Amino acid sequence: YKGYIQLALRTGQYKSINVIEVREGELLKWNRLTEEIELDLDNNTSEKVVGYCGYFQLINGFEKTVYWTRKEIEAHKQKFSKSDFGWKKDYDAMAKKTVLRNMLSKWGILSI
Amino acid sequence: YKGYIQLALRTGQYKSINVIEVREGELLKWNRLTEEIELDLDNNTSEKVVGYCGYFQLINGFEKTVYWTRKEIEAHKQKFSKSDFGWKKDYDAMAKKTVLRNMLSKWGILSI
Amino acid sequence: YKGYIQLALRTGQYKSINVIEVREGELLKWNRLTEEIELDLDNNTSEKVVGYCGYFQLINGFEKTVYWTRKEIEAHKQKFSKSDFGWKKDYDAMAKKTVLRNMLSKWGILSI
Amino acid sequence: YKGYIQLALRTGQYKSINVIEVREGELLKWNRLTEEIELDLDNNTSEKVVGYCGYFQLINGFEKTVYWTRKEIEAHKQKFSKSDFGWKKDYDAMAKKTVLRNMLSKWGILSI
Amino acid sequence: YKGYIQLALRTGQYKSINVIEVREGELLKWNRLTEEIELDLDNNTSEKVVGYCGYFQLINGFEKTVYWTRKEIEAHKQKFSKSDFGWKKDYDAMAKKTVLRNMLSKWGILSI
Amino acid sequence: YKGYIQLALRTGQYKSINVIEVREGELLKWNRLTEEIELDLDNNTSEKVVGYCGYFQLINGFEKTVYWTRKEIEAHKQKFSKSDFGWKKDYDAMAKKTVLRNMLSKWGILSI
Amino acid sequence: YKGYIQLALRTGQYKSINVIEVREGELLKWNRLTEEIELDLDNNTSEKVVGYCGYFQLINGFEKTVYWTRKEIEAHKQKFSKSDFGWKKDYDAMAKKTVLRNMLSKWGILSI
Amino acid sequence: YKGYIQLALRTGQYKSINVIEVREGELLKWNRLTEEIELDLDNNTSEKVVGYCGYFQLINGFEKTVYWTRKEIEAHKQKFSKSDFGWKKDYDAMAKKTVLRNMLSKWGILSI
Repeated sequence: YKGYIQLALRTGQYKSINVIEVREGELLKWNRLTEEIELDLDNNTSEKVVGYCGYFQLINGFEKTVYWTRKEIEAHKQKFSKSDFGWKKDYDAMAKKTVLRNMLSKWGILSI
Repeated sequence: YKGYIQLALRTGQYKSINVIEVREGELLKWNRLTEEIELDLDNNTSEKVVGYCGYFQLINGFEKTVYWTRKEIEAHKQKFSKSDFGWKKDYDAMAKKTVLRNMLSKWGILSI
Repeated sequence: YKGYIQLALRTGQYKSINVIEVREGELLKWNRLTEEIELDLDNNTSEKVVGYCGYFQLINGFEKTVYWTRKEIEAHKQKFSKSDFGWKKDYDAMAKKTVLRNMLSKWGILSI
Repeated sequence: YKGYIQLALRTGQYKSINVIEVREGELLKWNRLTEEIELDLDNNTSEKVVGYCGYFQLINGFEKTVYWTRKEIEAHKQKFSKSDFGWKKDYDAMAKKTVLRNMLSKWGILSI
Repeated sequence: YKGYIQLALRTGQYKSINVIEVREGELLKWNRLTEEIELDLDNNTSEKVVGYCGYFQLINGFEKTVYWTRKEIEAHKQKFSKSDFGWKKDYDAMAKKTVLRNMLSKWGILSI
Repeated sequence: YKGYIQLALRTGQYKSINVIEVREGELLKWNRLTEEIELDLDNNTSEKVVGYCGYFQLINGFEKTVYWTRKEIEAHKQKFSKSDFGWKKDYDAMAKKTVLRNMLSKWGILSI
Repeated sequence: YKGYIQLALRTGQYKSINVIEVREGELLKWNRLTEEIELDLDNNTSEKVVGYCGYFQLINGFEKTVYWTRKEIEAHKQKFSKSDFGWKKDYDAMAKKTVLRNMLSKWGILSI
Repeated sequence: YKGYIQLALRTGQYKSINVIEVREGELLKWNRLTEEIELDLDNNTSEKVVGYCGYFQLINGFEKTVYWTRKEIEAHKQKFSKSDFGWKKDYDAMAKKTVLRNMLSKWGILSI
């Protein structure tokens, strides 16, 4: 993936990129059609995360939002992944790296 | 198709683009004349997709919606497609790429 | 025609445009004076198209409907068209492109 | 005339406009006082047109009907028109353009 | 007068308006008290007009009829009009415009 | 008075209204009790008017007739009117407007 | 009283109503039993009114006549009326309005 | 009683109805068998009424006369009436209303 981030930095036409995790009872409602999402901070009771989100905006004003839950990531690990040694040590880091690599791959522009 | 996406990004006058899949018992009703579509989320029982949809809106306020079902895609694969090795591995990805290439081709503006 | 679509997009005062085909036993009744048309979906028995229709609405609320049958298109191809190589490969695409070019030409506004 | 259509489109308070030709044995009866007209379709025997008609309705519900025959148009061409090169090539297009320009002129509202 | 027509259109509570000319041997009998008028079409021999008429009906069902002859118009031109350059070019158009302006003025409702 | 006519039009329950002038040797006999009046047209010799009349009929069949002569109008101008600049320019128009305002006032129904 | 006239108009079953004043030396003889009254016009010498009369006839043929003199009206003003500011300005209008209100009240039919 | 008058008006087959009071030294002679009554007007000296009378005639020519004196009305008030507050304010109005109600009741035809 580090090659993908290297190419993204060498491209030099992006403005901002961010990936975060949304924990139980944090957001209000998400739309899968118009990409409408709203979130309220410091109002929560649990300590277990429920999903992941990512926001990427370019210098020309174009923006993109992606949101995933546990069902898709478990389906992906059970049909594509073939390693399990790192899954016991941590649960989120490899999920984040997969999210980044896919979002950079199928939408992101690459330059050499 | 990646050339088409490259040209679309280099054009730099679009605002948002999205392509999704609509699964059984998700939308309410679709109009083929006025492009009127409404969808209700998290209310569904099955696990088999039934159609595909796409929404593309420009920076000037112009928007366009496209919706396809299985009949048109199977007709297209039986009259135009000549390869079948990838159809057994996955069923949706190539359908999505065909949808994108056609929608970019016959409506989308291109620049060099 | 692609120049006409390019000029239409560069104009930037339209709201929605659509062109479709009406197949046998689909619509109910059409008025050629008040442009009154009503259509009932998923109630049909045949597989042969009978006409073409187009709806174009602007951002100011103005709308326009056009509907053509096979008689006018065959008269047009027999008095104006001088090529026949593409007519055997497909039957509808060039009819649609002629409909678009005429409707953009004699009503549509153009800007440079 | 194209300037008149441009001003009409830039006005942005109209709803629908249409101009057609009525051919022999098509309509039933026309009233010149109350603007009462009724027409029956697909019941005709000849192939020679006999008159022209136009219907224009605004967004506020106001509507207007105009109907002309060959006598008025021949009187107009013999007292006002000074050119004849285009009359041999076609017979109806310039009659339609005169109908549009007059109806837009003496009733239609114009804005700058 | 065009200002009067502009105000009438901007009012937006009228239904139909018409002004015509009645030529010799066209109508049957007219009543100046109950506004009873009846006319028979395509039964006439002369080619010289004898009077003018106007019918104006609102959206609420109210209707009004006005009919004038040559005596009143010649009295009006000889006591009020002060120009004669346009009278030789045409005879009816200015009579019609005076009829419209008076009927809009003394009965018609105006809004700003 | 124009406000009175505006209110009358906005009321929307009237059927017909008319005000005319009766000139010397025109009517036959008038009744002030049963409102019986009969008039014969195109049989007259003089050119000086002698009285004014008005007929107003509603949509429910109710009708009303009013007839005035010069004595009442001269008494009214000498006891109520305080202006004389317009009396020399014309003699009938202000008499008609007074007739309309009084008849609308003391019988006519008003709505807001 | 205007409410009484409003209710009378909204009733919509009357045919004609009239109230007049009879001046000295105008009528011939009046009967208080059979309501027989006869009057001769344009034969009079004085200029002082002596009484008031009213005729009201329905659509079904029923008619009613009422006639009053100065004695009854002065008795009524001295036993019922409590205001005198308007009596000096005019003498007849309030007498007429009292006649109308009483005749509408004790005979007239009212509807809501 | 107003209900009785309402029903009488809704019946719509009457022609004339009248009720009056006969004062001392007014009539000549009355017959209780053949209903023969004759009265001479404007020949009287007193100012105290002595009786009441009523005449009612239909559209078919049928007529009826009723005449009452003070003896019958005082007998009726002393055997039937149970209220006395209104008798001091006026003496005749309630007598008239009783006459009307009885005459409408025992002879008059009623319809619903």
